[PDB]
Amino acid sequence: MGPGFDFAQAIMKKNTVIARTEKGEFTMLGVYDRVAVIPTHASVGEIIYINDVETRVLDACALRDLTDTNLEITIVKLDRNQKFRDIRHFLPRCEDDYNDAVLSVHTSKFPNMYIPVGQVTNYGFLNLGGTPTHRILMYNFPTRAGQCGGVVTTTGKVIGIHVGGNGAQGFAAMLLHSYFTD
Repeated sequence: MGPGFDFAQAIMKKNTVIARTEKGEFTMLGVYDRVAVIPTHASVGEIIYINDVETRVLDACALRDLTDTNLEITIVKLDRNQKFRDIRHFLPRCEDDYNDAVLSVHTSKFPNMYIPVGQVTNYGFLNLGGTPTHRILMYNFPTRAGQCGGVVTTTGKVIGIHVGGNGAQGFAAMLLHSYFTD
């Protein structure tokens, strides 16, 4: 409908796949080469389905901060025959608050879904499903099951992936440029 949705759509059309684990179907963001991200509660194993195709997982790392606190991001390298467009230059370098964000989802259940969530707070600490979690972003939208892995963007930045909600607020794990240096 406007330039927020334009940037979101550009990311969805080239940099997302549908990931299936034993814990469900997730929006999965591809970042560069064969490297993608997914919420850690997806419980990625040795094999994952990518757009309904059996795919070997070459590496999977559940990120934690330097205090050994959960960040709820898993970085996955996929045994895929094709690279993602490199979008690392759209990742923020530091923790921040944002205006006018969009949450975008693409699954078998919710295809081509875009939600204007508005203002995004650097919330920080969250007890997420019982697990102490850091670097959480919060938005005041009543997000539902089927949205986990959803991509949070502003115009020009890919800032996080959706990891949970409490019925009234939604929560994303930050994406930082420093997670994807090599």
